[PDB]
Amino acid sequence: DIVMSQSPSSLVVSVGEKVTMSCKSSQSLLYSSNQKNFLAWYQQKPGQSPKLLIYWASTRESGVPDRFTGSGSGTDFTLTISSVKAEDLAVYYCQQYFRYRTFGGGTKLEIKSS
Amino acid sequence: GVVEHCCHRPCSNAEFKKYC
Amino acid sequence: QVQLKESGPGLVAPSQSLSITCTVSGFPLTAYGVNWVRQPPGKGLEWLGMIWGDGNTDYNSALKSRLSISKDNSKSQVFLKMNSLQTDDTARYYCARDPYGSKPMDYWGQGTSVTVSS
Amino acid sequence: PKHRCGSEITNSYMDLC
Amino acid sequence: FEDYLHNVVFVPRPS
Amino acid sequence: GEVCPGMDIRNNLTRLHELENCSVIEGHLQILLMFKTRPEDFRDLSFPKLIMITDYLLLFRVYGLESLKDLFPNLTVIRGSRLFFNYALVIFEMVHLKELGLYNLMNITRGSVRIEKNNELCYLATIDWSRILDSVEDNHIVLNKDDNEECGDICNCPATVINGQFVERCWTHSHCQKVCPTICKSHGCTAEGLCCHSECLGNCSQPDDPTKCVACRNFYLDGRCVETCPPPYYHFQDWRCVNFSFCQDLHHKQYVIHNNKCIPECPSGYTMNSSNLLCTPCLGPCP
Ligand SMILES: *[C@@H]1O[C@H](CO)[C@@H](O[C@@H]2O[C@H](CO)[C@@H](O[C@@H]3O[C@H](CO)[C@@H](O)[C@H](O[C@H]4O[C@H](CO)[C@@H](O)[C@H](O)[C@@H]4O)[C@@H]3O)[C@H](O)[C@H]2NC(C)=O)[C@H](O)[C@H]1NC(C)=O
Ligand SMILES: *[C@@H]1O[C@H](CO[C@@H]2O[C@@H](C)[C@@H](O)[C@@H](O)[C@@H]2O)[C@@H](O[C@@H]2O[C@H](CO)[C@@H](O[C@@H]3O[C@H](CO)[C@@H](O)[C@H](O)[C@@H]3O)[C@H](O)[C@H]2NC(C)=O)[C@H](O)[C@H]1NC(C)=O
Ligand SMILES: *[C@@H]1O[C@H](CO)[C@@H](O)[C@H](O)[C@H]1NC(C)=O
Ligand SMILES: *[C@@H]1O[C@H](CO)[C@@H](O)[C@H](O)[C@H]1NC(C)=O
Ligand SMILES: *[C@@H]1O[C@H](CO)[C@@H](O)[C@H](O)[C@H]1NC(C)=O
Repeated sequence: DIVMSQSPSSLVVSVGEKVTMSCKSSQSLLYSSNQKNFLAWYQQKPGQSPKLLIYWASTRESGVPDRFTGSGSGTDFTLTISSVKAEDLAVYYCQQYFRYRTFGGGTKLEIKSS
Repeated sequence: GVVEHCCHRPCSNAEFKKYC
Repeated sequence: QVQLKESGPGLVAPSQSLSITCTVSGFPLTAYGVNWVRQPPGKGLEWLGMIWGDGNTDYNSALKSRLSISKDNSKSQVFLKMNSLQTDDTARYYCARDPYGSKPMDYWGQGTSVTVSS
Repeated sequence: PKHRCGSEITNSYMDLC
Repeated sequence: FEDYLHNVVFVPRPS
Repeated sequence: GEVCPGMDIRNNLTRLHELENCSVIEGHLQILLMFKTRPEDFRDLSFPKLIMITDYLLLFRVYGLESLKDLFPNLTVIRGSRLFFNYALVIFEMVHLKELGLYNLMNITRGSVRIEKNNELCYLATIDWSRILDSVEDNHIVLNKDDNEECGDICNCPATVINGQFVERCWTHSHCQKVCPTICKSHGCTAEGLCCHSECLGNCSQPDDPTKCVACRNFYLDGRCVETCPPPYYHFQDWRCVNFSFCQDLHHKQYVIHNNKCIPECPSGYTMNSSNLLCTPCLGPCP
């Protein structure tokens, strides 16, 4: 039974800054047959359904900006936002799909304003 | 092989019929 | 034109059953899997289960006893039934397509809200 | 005994077999 | 090549 | 359709009717040694369901057969998983054969082409194998009627360069060589030019749909082309996905499981676990 865990729970940040969030897995998600990790990242903006940003640890979904970069292999994975835009205010989940599916706790990305 | 026994070396009719 | 729609009762009494139907269109259910994911109010996503193209079903280890997933390929519908509901089961229930050989959950329905109270 | 090589083998299969 | 073809074609079992 | 194992059809033509309900030949196909057949036996004979061949294709001394456009009209991909001496297609001493006519053959994934000593065979220089094979230097098409430079090759058809001539490419007198746009790669295109899905291979019935592929670029599962067989499935014959129940029936009279694949025997260094068909590291030397 695979268990995911993300960190940090929430984080505030200003526009145009770099943000990195983690996603630790209890079991290695590397597939020996094709050398790819069965991990995906999901973005859920307020009032919307989850959106597939990055699958296979690093491969971006068609129509995803290059600011989102997925790194990591095995059990430690990280999602990085190059330049945080105002529209990136959302909750980010990581989901493994090696055997069954398990979502993480999710990192709440809030944007500073005044 | 077939050419080993019937091309390089002599090969009778009954000896050749073993292949088919 | 890949679309998925949920249709739930919205209000279920405690210790009753929940029946939701995912009406899909734009892809064959014989070749794509459909997951069931719920989301409690203000909490994270929780995978309930999925059903493969051949019909095999996988369930959450914690909620395998109460969950039941079936489908009708001719009608392009996927059904979800949960037994012995509780107040903490109040959540919005999604259904998402799963191209298991290539990509994970891509197209998600807008989900249906289900409140468990009296 | 007899020597059969190349196309002569294919003809030998066609006749005997 | 032609010698290789005959050695693998005229086997007792066809397949 | 249905998937059938390797074939070796010879002598009689009644054995050839074993491909009537066959779309994918999981293996090789050898049609050879038919000396008393006539063209009258091939005019009404057709196998349109056949699409893909995993290994190679062999035609040798099939008398009366004048063209393959009616025998295999929908043959698209020859994967060449196992080759016939580095050849995925061998047309050797196919007399009476006037043309190839495989106007649907779009991609030979592995191996080369050997066409030798086939008299009466034209429509060879009008074929750009570089659009079908990646290694055309290893080809060997000699000693045919097309070698005499005096063939009645007549084809709208696309024109490419082989050596130093701008010749139109066509399989028969009424079948061009289908050449897809550069953006489609090997995925195949439709008649209008729309590229198939990135998982297709050769041709498809609808573009941008992995469930409408004629052949799969990687693996086939549940009627859809996938890039890899996900758990709990296994890669079988390096072209399709199977479950543990399938790989278990084949073992009971002897396949095994290793690296998420259903293979016939464990590799050197591993021995089979008798319980779950899984290859395990041996203790010291293995028997
Ligand atoms: C015809 O269709 C194919 C399918 O898309 C198309 O793509 C090319 O296919 C060849 C054949 O597989 C690819 O070559 C491979 O490249 C990998 C990576 O470099 C190698 O590792 C492979 O060799 C190993 O694997 C084989 C299969 O497991 C083994 O049999 C072999 O012994 C080695 O162990 C193999 O060489 C090639 O990379 C792709 N190209 C692309 C861009 O995908 C091909 O281009 C099409 N040809 C046409 C249209 O003419
Ligand atoms: C493990 O896999 C076997 C084999 O499945 C076959 O091979 C695969 C590679 C795919 O191509 C499958 O599409 C293909 O069937 C499964 O056995 C098969 O199960 C299906 C449905 O469970 C059976 O289909 C039924 O056929 C009857 C007629 O006999 C119809 O009336 C039904 O409506 C239904 O279509 C199929 O006959 C059966 N085949 C064999 C040889 O057993 C097996 O179910 C699977 N195991 C699990 C746990 O999923
Ligand atoms: C060929 O088929 C005929 C029936 O059409 C049969 O009588 C004969 O024995 C067969 N011969 C071979 C060699 O298969
Ligand atoms: C092919 O399918 C048809 C369907 O009617 C059947 O009658 C025939 O016996 C089948 N032949 C083989 C060789 O399976
Ligand atoms: C490709 O597939 C289409 C759709 O099935 C079919 O009409 C066509 O004949 C096939 N072959 C070619 C060369 O387009």
